[PDB]
Amino acid sequence: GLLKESMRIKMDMEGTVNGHYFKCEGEGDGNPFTGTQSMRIHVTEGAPLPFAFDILAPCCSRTFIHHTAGIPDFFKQSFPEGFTWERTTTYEDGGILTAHQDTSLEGNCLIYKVKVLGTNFPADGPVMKNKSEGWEPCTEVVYPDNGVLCGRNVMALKVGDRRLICHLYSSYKSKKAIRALTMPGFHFTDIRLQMPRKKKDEYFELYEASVARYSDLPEK
Amino acid sequence: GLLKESMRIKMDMEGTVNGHYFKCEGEGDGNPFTGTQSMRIHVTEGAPLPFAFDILAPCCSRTFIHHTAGIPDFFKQSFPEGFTWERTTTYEDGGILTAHQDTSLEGNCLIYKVKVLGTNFPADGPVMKNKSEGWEPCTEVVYPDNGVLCGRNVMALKVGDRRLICHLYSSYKSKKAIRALTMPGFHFTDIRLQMPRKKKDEYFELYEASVARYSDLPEK
Repeated sequence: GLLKESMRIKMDMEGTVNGHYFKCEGEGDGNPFTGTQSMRIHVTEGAPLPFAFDILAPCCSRTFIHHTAGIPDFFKQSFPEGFTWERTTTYEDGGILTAHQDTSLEGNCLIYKVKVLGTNFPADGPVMKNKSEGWEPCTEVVYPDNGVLCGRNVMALKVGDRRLICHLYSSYKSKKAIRALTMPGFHFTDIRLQMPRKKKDEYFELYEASVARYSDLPEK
Repeated sequence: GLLKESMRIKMDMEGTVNGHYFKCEGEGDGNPFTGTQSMRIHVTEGAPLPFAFDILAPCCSRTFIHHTAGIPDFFKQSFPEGFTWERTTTYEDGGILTAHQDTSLEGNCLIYKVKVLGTNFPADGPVMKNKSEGWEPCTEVVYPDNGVLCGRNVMALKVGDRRLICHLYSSYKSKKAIRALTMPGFHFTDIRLQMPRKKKDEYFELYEASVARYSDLPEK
């Protein structure tokens, strides 16, 4: 009963991408049980961003996943203690984006602290030339490994009619004692991450919906 | 028109995995419109296989995909000329499996010719020790690129309670004229590949169901 149908989100992000330093602050809200959320991000240092904020959008919220079919919820179970995650995203045109994140809960507010390091994005690519148009929907593969939740994802950055593919390797670690938590089995998480509004490469708005589920295909 | 509700399948596979040569013959049948199929495979040379046949199972059929939501069917459009596919699968414990396949149609029978080269599989791993228990269901990301259909997939080989992740990079190329074909947009393909029976590392039976679809998540 620690989580409410309306939760606040506060986020602080610090990072360097291809040598450009930046800091971001985010305020957001969402319904963790229907799995929907939104966030407003202001780049407070390093604006205007000289690269596509799309690559930072997936670093900006796992408590807001609608879990179906009785799949245990690693993230909601982790409270009040909270959790962390770490991720590396490899872009097929060379870029690498790694991030570490800490998620805590105070009252009605989820608190996110994010560190980001991105390297080797091609200077002529859509990320550094800031020519991307958001992400396709995606489906993460999620599975346990000795109390750590592992994630594997294929995402597609929209560049006109073309798609730049990247590969996400994630680990989610609970701060709760492993014995007080029931790990899920192998499953999938549909995610649709959208950026409805952006301004001056400094203000961004994100919306996300997520659903944890099993395969829709029947087992013969 | 050219495809029937019941199609037969003949498959010839030749390959070398970690230096072990093998030859396989397969006979199968399925419904291409409901997207279901089964196949009996006999290793006619190199039996018993000293490695898990699971890694060869995805090389053994894209005509049998149920396409929903009006998604154009690249593979069914490609006939009578047929199509090819190329794939490399990288396993997270080092193994690499490359394959090339030719799909043609004669009367009511689909004819597959498969070439396989696998390298760098760890001698102590579940593949070479033949300790795997089939595949989890998966969801391929499928998208167009100048008349070629590109696929990216994350698959999970079951080894007891642990999962060995591999990454599939696929290209599907039609033998039909580029102008004579309607390319699909970005979409997903759910696949469940199962091995109901196996015998002496020499006889294998596969069942597969496939569905092409869009994300179930509404776009806000």
